Amino acid sequence: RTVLVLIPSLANTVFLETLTGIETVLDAAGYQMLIGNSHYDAGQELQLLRAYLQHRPDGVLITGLSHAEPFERILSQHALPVVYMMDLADDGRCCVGFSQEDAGAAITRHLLSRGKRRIGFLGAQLDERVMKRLDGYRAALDAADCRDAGLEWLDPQPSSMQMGADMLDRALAERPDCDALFCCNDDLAIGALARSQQLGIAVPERLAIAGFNDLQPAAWCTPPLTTVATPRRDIGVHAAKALLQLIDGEEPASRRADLGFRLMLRRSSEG
Repeated sequence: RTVLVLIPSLANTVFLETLTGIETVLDAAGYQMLIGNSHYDAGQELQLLRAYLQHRPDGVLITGLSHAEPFERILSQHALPVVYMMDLADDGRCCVGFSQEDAGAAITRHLLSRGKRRIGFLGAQLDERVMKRLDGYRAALDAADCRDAGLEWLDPQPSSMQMGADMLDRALAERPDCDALFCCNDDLAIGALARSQQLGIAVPERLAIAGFNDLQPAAWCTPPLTTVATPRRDIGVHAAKALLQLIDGEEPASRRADLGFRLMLRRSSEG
């Protein structure tokens, strides 16, 4: 009857599409969805699994591949079926996701294609997927001999639009020559874009801006925001479908489902 879903955040909206997809599958099969919000903390992720034990979940949907030490032990000791989301494991674990790195290299290559050569990176939160995003951006820049530590900005606090505007201020003061920003999440990109307009900066002519995820507000910016559509809803759908089968001792369609991504190319980079 019940499945536990563990996600690192509610506020940033990234995983709302994902909850909605799971529910579509769980409701159709009569399961109840329980939600654990770990706030990107492995300690609380643990405390949530422990605490949610008393609810007798039949299976668990887990975000990400990195987890606290005893985490995996509890899952096996209780023989709990699990599907992992957002990433791709290379060790048998059942998972649905896509290549964070390919995504990051792809959006970066798009910026290069637009004639930009001093492309910065805006990082916030700094979880595992953000850094994979970073690896792609770096690998794209290395191929073009355009890499520069002076154009990467990684800040540990949680993302927000205010923070996107603040990071923009810092980047353009340090490096007024920066001609594009790839932001690790749309909230940051949205803030940096609104701030850039406020500062009278021509976008994309002087500065192109791209985000990540294609959260709802991205298409509805002025100018519309270039970003990477990640299949967050389809990840929840596929992850649920596959866990249900695992609960019924069956073989899911795939043990490692790469749903890819699309580049959403808009005026904020294409003019």
